[PDB]
Amino acid sequence: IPLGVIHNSTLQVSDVDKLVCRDKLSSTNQLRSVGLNLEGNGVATDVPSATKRWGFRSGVPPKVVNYEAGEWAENCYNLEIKKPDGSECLPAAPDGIRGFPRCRYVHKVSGTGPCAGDFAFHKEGAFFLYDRLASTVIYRGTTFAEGVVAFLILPPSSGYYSTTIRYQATGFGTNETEYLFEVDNLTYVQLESRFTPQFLLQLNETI
Amino acid sequence: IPLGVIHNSTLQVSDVDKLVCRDKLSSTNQLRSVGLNLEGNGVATDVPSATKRWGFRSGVPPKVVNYEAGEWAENCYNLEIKKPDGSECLPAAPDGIRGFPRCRYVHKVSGTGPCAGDFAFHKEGAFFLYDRLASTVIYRGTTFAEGVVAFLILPPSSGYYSTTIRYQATGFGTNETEYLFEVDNLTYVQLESRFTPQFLLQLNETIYTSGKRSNTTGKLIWKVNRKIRSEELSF
Amino acid sequence: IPLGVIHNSTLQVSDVDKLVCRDKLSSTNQLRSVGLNLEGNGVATDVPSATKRWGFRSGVPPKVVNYEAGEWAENCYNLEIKKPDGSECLPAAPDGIRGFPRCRYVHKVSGTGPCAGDFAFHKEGAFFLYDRLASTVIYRGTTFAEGVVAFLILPPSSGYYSTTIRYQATGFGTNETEYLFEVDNLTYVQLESRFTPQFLLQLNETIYTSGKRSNTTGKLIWKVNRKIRSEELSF
Amino acid sequence: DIQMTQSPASLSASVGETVTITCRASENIYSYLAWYQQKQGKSPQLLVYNAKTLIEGVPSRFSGSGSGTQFSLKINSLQPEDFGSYFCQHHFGTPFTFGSGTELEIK
Amino acid sequence: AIVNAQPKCNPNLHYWTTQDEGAAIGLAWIPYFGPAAEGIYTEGLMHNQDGLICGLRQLANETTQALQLFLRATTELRTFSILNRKAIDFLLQRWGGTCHILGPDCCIEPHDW
Amino acid sequence: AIVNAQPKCNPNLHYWTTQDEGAAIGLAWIPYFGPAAEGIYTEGLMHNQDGLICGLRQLANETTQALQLFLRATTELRTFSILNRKAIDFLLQRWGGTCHILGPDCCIEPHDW
Amino acid sequence: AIVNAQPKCNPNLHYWTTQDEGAAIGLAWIPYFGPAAEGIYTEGLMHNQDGLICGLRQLANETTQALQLFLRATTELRTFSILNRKAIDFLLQRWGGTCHILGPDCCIEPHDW
Amino acid sequence: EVQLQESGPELEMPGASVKISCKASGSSFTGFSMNWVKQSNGKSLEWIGNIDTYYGGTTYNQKFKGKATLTVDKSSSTAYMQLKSLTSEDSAVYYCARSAYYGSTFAYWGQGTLVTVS
Amino acid sequence: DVKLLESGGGLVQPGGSLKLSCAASGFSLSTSGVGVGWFRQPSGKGLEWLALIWWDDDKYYNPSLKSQLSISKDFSRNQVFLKISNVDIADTATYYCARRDPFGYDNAMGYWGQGTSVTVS
Repeated sequence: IPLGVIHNSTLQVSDVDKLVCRDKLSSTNQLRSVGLNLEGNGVATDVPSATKRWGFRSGVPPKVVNYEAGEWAENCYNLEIKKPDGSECLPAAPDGIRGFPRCRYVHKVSGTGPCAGDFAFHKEGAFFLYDRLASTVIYRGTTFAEGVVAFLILPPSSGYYSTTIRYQATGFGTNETEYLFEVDNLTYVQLESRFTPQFLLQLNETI
Repeated sequence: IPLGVIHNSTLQVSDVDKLVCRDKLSSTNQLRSVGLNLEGNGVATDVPSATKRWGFRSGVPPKVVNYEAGEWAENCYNLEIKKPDGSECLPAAPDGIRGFPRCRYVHKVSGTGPCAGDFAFHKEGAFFLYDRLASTVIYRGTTFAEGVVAFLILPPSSGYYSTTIRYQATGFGTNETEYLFEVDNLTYVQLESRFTPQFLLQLNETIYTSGKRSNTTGKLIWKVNRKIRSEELSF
Repeated sequence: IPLGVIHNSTLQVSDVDKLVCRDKLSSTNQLRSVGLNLEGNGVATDVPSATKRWGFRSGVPPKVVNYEAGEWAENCYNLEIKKPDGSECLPAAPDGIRGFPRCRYVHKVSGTGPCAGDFAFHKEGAFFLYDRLASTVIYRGTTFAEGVVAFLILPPSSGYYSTTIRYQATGFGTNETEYLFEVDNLTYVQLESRFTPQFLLQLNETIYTSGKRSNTTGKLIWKVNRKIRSEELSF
Repeated sequence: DIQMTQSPASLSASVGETVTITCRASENIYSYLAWYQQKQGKSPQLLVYNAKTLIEGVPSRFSGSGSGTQFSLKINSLQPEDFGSYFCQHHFGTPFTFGSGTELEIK
Repeated sequence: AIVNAQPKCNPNLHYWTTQDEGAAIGLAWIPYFGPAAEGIYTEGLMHNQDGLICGLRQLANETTQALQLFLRATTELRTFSILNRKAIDFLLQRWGGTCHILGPDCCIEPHDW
Repeated sequence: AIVNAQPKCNPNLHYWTTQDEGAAIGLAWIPYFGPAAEGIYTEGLMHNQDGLICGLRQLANETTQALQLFLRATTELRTFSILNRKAIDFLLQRWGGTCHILGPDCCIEPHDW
Repeated sequence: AIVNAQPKCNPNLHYWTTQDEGAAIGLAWIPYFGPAAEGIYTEGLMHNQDGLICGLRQLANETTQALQLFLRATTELRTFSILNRKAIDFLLQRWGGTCHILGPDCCIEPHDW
Repeated sequence: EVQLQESGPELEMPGASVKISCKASGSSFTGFSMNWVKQSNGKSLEWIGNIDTYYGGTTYNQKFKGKATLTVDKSSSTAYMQLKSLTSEDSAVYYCARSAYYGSTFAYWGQGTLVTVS
Repeated sequence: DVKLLESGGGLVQPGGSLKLSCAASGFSLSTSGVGVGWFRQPSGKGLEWLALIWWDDDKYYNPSLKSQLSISKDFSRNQVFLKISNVDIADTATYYCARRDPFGYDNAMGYWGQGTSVTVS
């Protein structure tokens, strides 16, 4: 597992045949494992695209990893989904797991469908980012945040109050699922593509 | 805790007053804590002997320890045993516990008896090896994999499909405890001594064929010793 | 986080920019994280003062920390307190928690009141010392052992069996709260102030001997000041 | 052993006079210092501990002072009951060396 | 000296950390008087100076292949450590090689006279 | 060289530990034959030799601030480790500076010839 | 140079590990496309070259006492680490001692002339 | 879609200072940390500076003399640059266009405003 | 002066079960040692004991009825309750809640609820 050293204005991979002291690891607090938002790669934010990026697979048990914090996410997700028989789907978050601190648009889903798999898994292998613990699995309830962890060697209420767009699901674990925004106890807006959370927010001009 | 260092073709104790650099710890991946199968010490595999090796004691709380990769086990055990009142006996394995990766013959037991103690404990202190965590306690369900652990300084379907012999227990945690092999909804064979899982496997020559095969609503319990089979000796 | 080096017969803080090799960390076993008894700072042990030392606040979730061997605590506390609707108050201790190894006088409380907050909070930021884990929060059941922790760089049945004093609480988490000593199924004595466990132990001079001993279907609760005993002063 | 001394060997004073006593020691012990007082025929009473602080029930008149090898005791507005022998002591491990002693005298 | 990710990298990292150096008052330190849980966080925004942000995204991208393979091999549930181990291996790769002056280690100072 | 706590420090460290060096018999070692859970503890007494306790109490007092601020920064629930990291930083503070002889490091021995 | 176990020793260590060098495809790397959990295991059989295995069994036998006594002293439930600490003490015993040339440390290179 | 807004071109007396203004066509500006660039007399662009759109922090091209006053008014979705000590040789097209490090974001200013002096 | 208030069932079928309750509107019941309790008087009968409840968390029952009787309380609302399994015609009675009256010495309870009754059919 390579780390990037910050030196001479560039990142440098740690696997070199000399640990040159041009940079000094004077303490353990120069170590970093900061998360990065998957969205910062130009990755689509469509609610269906998020589903398109999730594996929905039964599998080897989930793991999380401690990591250094990170960039704000514009979009993140919450899940209440259950199997059509009302069975719980996807494990509930374990104690000490909580949603990412700075997503500006946490999205939420509820309703039922087949909800295939048990540990879902990210299709890119991207970590779910729950606070300081990255995850291989989607946890129920709490905000997921998509991202990856970088390891590098170092040489106000709105910050969390922003968040929009909660919706029902028709079916689950497939990209055939319908997502419907809920407003004023009405279920409408399929969210199929190209709608920013603000594009969706302005739709309340009809309420 | 001393570690064996591999050097000059032999193991050496790491707990010495000089850290000679003839061996270089270039990385943490030279570290090892490998598990070893208890069975590789010539230790008996009789199901009764396994019972004889466990303490059956209430006690100070259990611990497990992380350990390194190691040898396949031929014999290991799974347990459903409960107290005579049907109470659970021995804690269920903790989350993320699974049976040892490569036991070829995991034995399983069911039925009830006094099932003395809380964590049992190994009488030799040998570790149960569940997956990659060694244990001081027997867990319900998952495979026991008795074994020991060494710390040293470094310089296909059958891999999981193999597994044999399931049996009932009569009583538990005492010398009077008895076990009976079960095949084809028949309960027979006390497993008294010297019977390999394969010794037992060849006895499936009796299923619907060479003796046994009740003509009644259910099983009759033949004694292990046709002499071995103890055909028609159920009572 | 500073650690104290023992050198030249005194402790020295480790948060300096120079690491003098007059002291050598030859091994990790020179490190310590020892717990200290809060009481060793002259801190009051009155049960009301103990309540005065806790925040009674809902809040950011609790944490505990592993800590080293250390001095005995003379006074420590156990809690059964619940909110006025009979709901649980203060989280139950986490698995593997047990009372501190040497408290001489664990004080136990029972009864209900508002019991404000969820995590209490030591007002000094002092850590409750449960067994080997220091805590930011009060846990139900097991002994509190209030104390503080320092880190260092190093160069008989009564030890556990001692413990006295159990009492009722009226209200909780506020300084209007009342505590009543109970012996022989008799609830008595608000504990005023400045009463050692031994002072209270001396009150058992009244058990089946000097006065008290209610003659009724149950206990009468005397109000403490025979003047102290407050015999016949239950109302 | 840490050595300790006190002076003046005696200190005459009128009642209500403010007085001080000083003491010294061979080594700086980071202020683990103490003082005592007694009437003749009576046990010493701890007055001061840890250099600058007082035992409960000691009058406000008293004050601890100094650090290390040099320290002092002051009594503001001295009272007739306070005339007596005085001591200093080492609290930094053992032996707990005492000061040479002083005594108040009435003017 | 590594190449920037080929995804369109976001040039700014508005970011947050749990770090908050110091304690202006001891009450901030006391859990009883502690901040709402979200108050521990602090924030600011990175700018892509020297091209580092997109390189960072690639660093994460590449590093995660090794990371998750490792995580699959781990037995810990929450894998709370790693960088600490890396610090250990930093030192292990700094030590046990021969090293007086001649060897390429120990940051040896030029010889004095 | 630190200042003693201004609290009235208790002069005594009567203490307990889980330490019990050795194993006179292997049965003591075997969990099956292990001591009652409180039996692992051993005890003895220390006292304020050389003024150490009260300085220690102050160290602890100061440490409750530094430690708790750190604990707020931790993500582990039971924070079982810390001193190990301190050992790591002992070494990190001791290593990677330039160091032949001239630098103020590596505890250099007098030179033979 | 240590003595082999007096138990009979089975030299053939048919064995399994979670090690799997390389990653032919990134899909193997992705948990979504990852192998069934038992698939991480790989296998082969050790042969007792240089007599090491029977000695290893004795090492383990002796270790059951050393280890378990330590485990009793631990406060962690699942004791996920240990060897890392051992690496730390390797370094602590190797470093911070006086060390120019004369001391038996620092793997000193022959002097240049 | 992102667009930037400015007042029409103007002529000023020498030694003038000018508070250049730029307004976003939408909310996307909040993460933009907008850049200013210049074409003196139709010259190839010179980077001028930037203003963080969330915190208002700024940077500048030290080659641009007298730098510029740089301010932000996030509530107005607007930001400003101030010209200083102007002379006729300083006439330029002044851009609040944002030169993104990457294609992931972008903004530009088509208003065509030029400040001139006489 | 406590407005202890009765609560209970109306006419019920025999062989059923009934929950009864009371509350101290005039008093918090926060004093330690407050005792409250129940008794009944079927057919003009004397004070058959039913239960004793202490705010000190002590409970007592009349053993003859105890097999079908359970005590509950709720300090936040100054409440006391009884659950009676198997209510039938033998359980029809007038009923009362009660409280210590001299209070805290020699019991003396003494103080009464409004009085209620239970019947079956």
